[PDB]
Amino acid sequence: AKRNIKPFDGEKYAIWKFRIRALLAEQDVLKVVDGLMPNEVDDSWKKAERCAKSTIIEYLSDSFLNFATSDITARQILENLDAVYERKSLASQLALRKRLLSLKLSSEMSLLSHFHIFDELISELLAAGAKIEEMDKISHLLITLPSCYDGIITAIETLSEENLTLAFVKNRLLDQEIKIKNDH
Amino acid sequence: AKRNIKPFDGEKYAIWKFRIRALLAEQDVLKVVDGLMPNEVDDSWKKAERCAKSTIIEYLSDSFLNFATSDITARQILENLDAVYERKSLASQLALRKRLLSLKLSSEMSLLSHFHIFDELISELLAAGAKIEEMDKISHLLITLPSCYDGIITAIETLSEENLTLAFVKNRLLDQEIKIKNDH
Amino acid sequence: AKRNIKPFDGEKYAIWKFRIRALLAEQDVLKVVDGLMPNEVDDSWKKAERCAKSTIIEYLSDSFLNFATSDITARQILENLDAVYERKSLASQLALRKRLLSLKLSSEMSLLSHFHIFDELISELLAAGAKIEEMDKISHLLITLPSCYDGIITAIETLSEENLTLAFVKNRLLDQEIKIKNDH
Amino acid sequence: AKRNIKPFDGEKYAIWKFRIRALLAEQDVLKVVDGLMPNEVDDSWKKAERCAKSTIIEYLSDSFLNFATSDITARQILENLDAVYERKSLASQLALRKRLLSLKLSSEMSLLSHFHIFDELISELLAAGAKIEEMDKISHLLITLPSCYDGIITAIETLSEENLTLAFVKNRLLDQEIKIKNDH
Amino acid sequence: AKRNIKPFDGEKYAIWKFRIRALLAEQDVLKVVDGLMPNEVDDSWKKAERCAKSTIIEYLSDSFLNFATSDITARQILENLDAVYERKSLASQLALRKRLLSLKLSSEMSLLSHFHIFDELISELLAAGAKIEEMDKISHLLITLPSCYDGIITAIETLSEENLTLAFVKNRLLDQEIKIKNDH
Amino acid sequence: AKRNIKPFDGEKYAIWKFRIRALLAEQDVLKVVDGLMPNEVDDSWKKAERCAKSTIIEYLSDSFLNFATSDITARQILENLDAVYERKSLASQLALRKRLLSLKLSSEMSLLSHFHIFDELISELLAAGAKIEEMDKISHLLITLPSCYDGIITAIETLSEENLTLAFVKNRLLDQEIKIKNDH
Amino acid sequence: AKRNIKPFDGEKYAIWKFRIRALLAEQDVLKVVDGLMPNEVDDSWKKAERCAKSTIIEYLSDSFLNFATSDITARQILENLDAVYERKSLASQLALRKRLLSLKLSSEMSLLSHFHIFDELISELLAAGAKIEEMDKISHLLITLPSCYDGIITAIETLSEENLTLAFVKNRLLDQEIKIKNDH
Amino acid sequence: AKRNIKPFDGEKYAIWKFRIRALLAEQDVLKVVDGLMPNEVDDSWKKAERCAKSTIIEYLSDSFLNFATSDITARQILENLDAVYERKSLASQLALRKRLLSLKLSSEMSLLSHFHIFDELISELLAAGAKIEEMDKISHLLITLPSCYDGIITAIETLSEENLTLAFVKNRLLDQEIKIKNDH
Amino acid sequence: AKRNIKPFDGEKYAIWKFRIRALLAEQDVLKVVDGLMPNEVDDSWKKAERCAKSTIIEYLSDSFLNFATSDITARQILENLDAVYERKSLASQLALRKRLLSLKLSSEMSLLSHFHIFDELISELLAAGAKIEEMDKISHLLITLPSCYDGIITAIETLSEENLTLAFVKNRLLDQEIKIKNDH
Repeated sequence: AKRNIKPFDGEKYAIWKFRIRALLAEQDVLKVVDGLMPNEVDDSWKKAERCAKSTIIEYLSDSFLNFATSDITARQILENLDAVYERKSLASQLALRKRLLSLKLSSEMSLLSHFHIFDELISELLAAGAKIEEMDKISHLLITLPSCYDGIITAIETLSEENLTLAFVKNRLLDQEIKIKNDH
Repeated sequence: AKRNIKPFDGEKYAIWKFRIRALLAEQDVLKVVDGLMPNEVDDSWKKAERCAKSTIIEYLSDSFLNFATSDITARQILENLDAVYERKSLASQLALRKRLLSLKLSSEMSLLSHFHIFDELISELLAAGAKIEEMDKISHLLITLPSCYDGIITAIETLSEENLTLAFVKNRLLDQEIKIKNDH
Repeated sequence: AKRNIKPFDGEKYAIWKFRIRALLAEQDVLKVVDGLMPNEVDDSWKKAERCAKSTIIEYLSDSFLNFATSDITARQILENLDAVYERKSLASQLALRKRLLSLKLSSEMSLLSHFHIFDELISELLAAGAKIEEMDKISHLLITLPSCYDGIITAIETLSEENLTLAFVKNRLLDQEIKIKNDH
Repeated sequence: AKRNIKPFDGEKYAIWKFRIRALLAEQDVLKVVDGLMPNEVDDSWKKAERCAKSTIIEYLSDSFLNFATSDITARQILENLDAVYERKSLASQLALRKRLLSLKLSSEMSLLSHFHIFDELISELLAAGAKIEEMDKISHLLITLPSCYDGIITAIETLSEENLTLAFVKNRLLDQEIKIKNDH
Repeated sequence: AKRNIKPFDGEKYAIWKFRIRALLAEQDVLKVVDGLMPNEVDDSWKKAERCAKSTIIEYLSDSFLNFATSDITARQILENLDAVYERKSLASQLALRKRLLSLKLSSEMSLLSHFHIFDELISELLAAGAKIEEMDKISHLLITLPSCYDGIITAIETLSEENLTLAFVKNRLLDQEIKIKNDH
Repeated sequence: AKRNIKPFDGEKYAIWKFRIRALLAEQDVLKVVDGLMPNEVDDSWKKAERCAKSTIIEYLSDSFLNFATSDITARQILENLDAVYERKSLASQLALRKRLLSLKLSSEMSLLSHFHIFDELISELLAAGAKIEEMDKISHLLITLPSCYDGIITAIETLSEENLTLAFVKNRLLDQEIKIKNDH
Repeated sequence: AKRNIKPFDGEKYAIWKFRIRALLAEQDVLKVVDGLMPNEVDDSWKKAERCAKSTIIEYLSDSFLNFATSDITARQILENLDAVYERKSLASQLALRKRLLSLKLSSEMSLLSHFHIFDELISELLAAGAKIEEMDKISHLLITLPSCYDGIITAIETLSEENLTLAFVKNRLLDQEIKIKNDH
Repeated sequence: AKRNIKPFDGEKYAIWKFRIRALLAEQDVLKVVDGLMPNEVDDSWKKAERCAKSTIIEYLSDSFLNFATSDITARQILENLDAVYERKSLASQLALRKRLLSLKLSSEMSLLSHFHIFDELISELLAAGAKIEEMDKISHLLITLPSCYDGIITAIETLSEENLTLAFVKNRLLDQEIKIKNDH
Repeated sequence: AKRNIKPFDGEKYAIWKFRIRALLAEQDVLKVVDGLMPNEVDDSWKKAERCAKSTIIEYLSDSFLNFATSDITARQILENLDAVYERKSLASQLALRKRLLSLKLSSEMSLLSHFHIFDELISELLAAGAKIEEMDKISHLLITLPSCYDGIITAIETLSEENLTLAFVKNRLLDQEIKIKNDH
């Protein structure tokens, strides 16, 4: 169907799963993976069962084709992929925290790009089962900033006391950014 | 309409066969390849045979169309392809096992390529008629790894208690590989 | 009576408040601070209030006597001190999260002192109302460990995340510490 | 009873007087100094008077008992001590203003001890009779700080007036100087 | 009551716990920690619990007050301190035994300091969960002394054993040190 | 009871006597020293006698115990100490006057210590039996000041001698002094 | 209550025992040590036993706290300390005698301190079960004197041995002392 | 009660005995030491004896406990101490008189210290079996002065020898000292 | 019949008298010397008088035979011998003990001679009336030994705690000094 779905090669599994779910819902097939099992099978509940399986097999890389083996239903294929990939794994959380602590701003990349990278990494870490509160997100973001971003954040903690949100600090940081570039 | 199935060109026959089988099952046609030959043949079987033959011919390379030039049903076409490119040879099995047990991971060559090599070898073993169980596959993969991974090998073989699978072990080895690369 | 209570010089307000409350409860005087103000006052209540206020003034450093110059009962003194200090500003919480995420094991310091520091860090972060799951504590404790702990970390990561408690992790880490000191 | 009150040595009269008053209130003796003279004096009143006199003499330095040599009540001793160390002398107020404005922080100096110096200057200046409010106090404290604090001082002076208290700004300066010594 | 108990700050937990238990026994409060939780909403029981908690907090250093910040029973605090400072780990016992077997003695350091070192090692080995009797204690001690003490170690070991105490051996060795001091 | 009273070592008898008298008054014992001996003695009077004698002996230096070795009451002990150390002597007070007329303020030493020296000198001169009026004290204070005070010394004498008290002139001298250091 | 008692650390057990006994008798507690065990125990006897045990534990050093680990009363602890430290043994008294023979008088130290030291030595020797006749004390005194006392020792040895008490020889030696110090 | 008494270390026994005697007099206990033994002894006598023994023991240094270890009343303890430390021997008196006859005034040392010196000299002479009245003390003082006092010594000798007192002659000598200091 | 009694020669008279009295009692004749003179003399009495006179004559030396030449009864002879030697001290025990304590082993002089000398010295000490116990004799013999015997000394005091006599310790010392003379 839609060719925008990159074949699943074991990376960014949540993105591939969301794309597959959206495409299945597009053809009125998503009900198979998350629905109610009828006590007896019907013709309507006979096509979507295998249509979803064929769709999943279509958008899978060659190595991962073993997840079906022509005997596992489409729901259970995704269930197995979930049990192997979207698992709350402590190793993934440690790796994500280690890489998060390594984020440093460089003059050769834009501030918005760094915001996007931070947001995606935070979302991935949240997917790893760990719980992060908004203030913890902000603190993780701030330690990445360089020394030039000193006065702005100090004013942030001193003045703001209740509007302390990731969106607000992002807005303040980006608004401050132009004053550095023209200053060099 | 599933264009992700690369037409067969004499290489990687198992994946092509699996994709073909999935597509055939999608269109309510695989029943004529797996099952029996009912004495009362009617339109339900004739149309299925015609659709299967058309799909096989379309998804085969022009040079490989010789396998279905004559009036041969899809079942015998698949039988011939199995007999020609999935030949059961015990000597081939022994040679494959000798080469697999001698496989080792080189420093300059990444874990993904080693995994692909192991996957193609195990696919050849299964094609050669050798019956290999998944824990045997896990053992074969772990014995061809350097000493730097010894710790995770011991941890997986002893501390892990759930039902081991190839993908899970591959994920853990990938995590160890990236951790080592950060270390080195 | 109890002479171990350091007079409040403006730091560790919770500790000083807890010690003062314990001392007042020892002489059965904490009832005035905590219990409701009786509609009719008697000699016992007046004596208890006088003794409580006297103890508060006695164990307060000279720079903070201003909190007691106003003719107010010990209840108002403690309430004012709570309003001034029993609150976590944005700066305090961000510094807490920074020092947690920037925590590292020094060479000379053993696991006992490091674990004590980590525990008090969590407690004072918990004192700010920041809910933290045991997984987050385990991850924070693992990231601050040096590179010589890699094997035990990898072993721990393979456990099921149903019995993973902080205490078991600390025990295994101390066991690894014994061997590391042996291997030096 | 309490031995925490250092004997009055001509310096920091306000703290000594406040602690003596608190101690007298502890033993229910402060009524002699503050309460009106009863028309009829009983055993209880004379006992309280002699106890107060003994307590004040005990916590007074030897050279300062010339005030008490005349057989007069402790109330008059406190009154005369107030008259001779708490006087409305304008020249003193001007000189202390001049020294307070010239209170630039030194590098080899701790902000807690700087706060103590400022607090003692303010207390003795109020003893000199010049009334200073909390706004004037915070302005005086902020003008003493070096230029490295300019960001937080600007931020806090942009804050609303109602929540501006000396303790609050002291906490903010402590929090920011934590970063200052961190950032070196 | 008893002042001799040094507040606990993470060193020699056994002595502190023993003295704390003795102090609780003085006030007849050991029933709270040692009883089979005879909870019968008794006011005497509540008073004993409060007194035990107050005494435990009293002789705890400010760093470790987090162990009793929560509203947990005195037995709860004691068992927490036990679990964190007396860990039944076999590797620690083995390392301690290896150190003991290679203790020996210095060339200038006097018998009292060696006795303190041996006592500390034995105490922490008992805290480690190793069952050791006084005969084993003496045997371990006697095998660390130089050749100048052979005459006394042989003499004491040929003794009829039965009722002999470690302190008696210490007294004999102190007398032997006094005697040998006059010559060397 | 009160341990602030320096043991009497033959120097500065008056303040030591005052402290002893105050301590006796606190325990309701001074009635022995000053109150008339009752015609009939009772247990309470004897207890007060013994307590006074013991207190006086306690707060005396060892060299001076001879004054109480004789079986005499506390009143007799104090009378003997008075007759020996506060005796009214002519040559003594002439020497005291000569020293006062030779008293000059040193540059390093501030008016507070100068005022204390003058006060104690005048007090012991009065004890010597030389009647001195307030204006005489004022003249002595004015004539013992350096040349930098000339403006204030000439100014103060112009005032009418009807309300010129020592406190007023001392306060004015301090107010002038704070200007004097300012011009240095 | 009395904090002058040095905690017992293995030196001079007799003073520690005497001080502990005196303190126990002071609080009306020594009856549990010397008085017979009552057939029935009341709350008073239990409280006295606990107080005695706690007091003994308080004045015991950390190294010797092992003497009271077991559930034993004050009597058992005291008798164990006696059996280990005041046992009447040959080695105990032999060292005492050897030091006594080495108690030579020093030039700077007068015979009062010498006699006191010798008296303490004899007392502790008697505590060691070495019954010493008064003449033996006298002889041990004389052998410790320098050549300047030859005349007096020759005089004393000629004296008849029926009423020769140590006090008489002490007085004669003191007279000889004063005569010698005259002749210098 | 009285805690200024330095524990007896073997020196200045007169002061220690006097202070102990005064303290016993405070508690109505001195009647045991000085009063005769009643034919029948009641509970009050037993309490007084016990308190006297306890007070004497507790103000004794550790080295001197042997003087009270035996079952001897406080009277026996004091008698033994007096015998061992104040012996009524003629040779002591003769040596003391020679020194006392040669006690001149050093120029650098004032009359107060010399009077003190003569005081303990005459006190120790009185301790021994010497009978000296006030007149011999006066004569000894007058022969122990330098040539500058010749006028006052001649004048004081001319006065009638019935109203002369030590205080009077000391006062005149002090006045003469005051006069002489002005002349040198 | 008892020829074990040394004839009296003017020394050790008390021993001779005691042995004579014991012998006379053994012969049922002591009633003559001790019992009262009967009013009428019987053949038994005169026979006893003759026997006692002859016995005493037998155990007198020739030089002292003059005491029995006169026609006097045995009672008169014994009374005269008492009047001449009943109370006289045998020798100066003081110098004897001083010699004993000053005894020291010399290298050339063999251990047998030292044992002999110590033996007779203890012999006069006992004979002159001084009471010495076995332990005291052992201590005296040990303290006069060099440092080369220390090992056997420790062995004796440790092992032989209940089996100690002069004979056994002397035997062990001889056994040890054999080897010691071998090791020189």
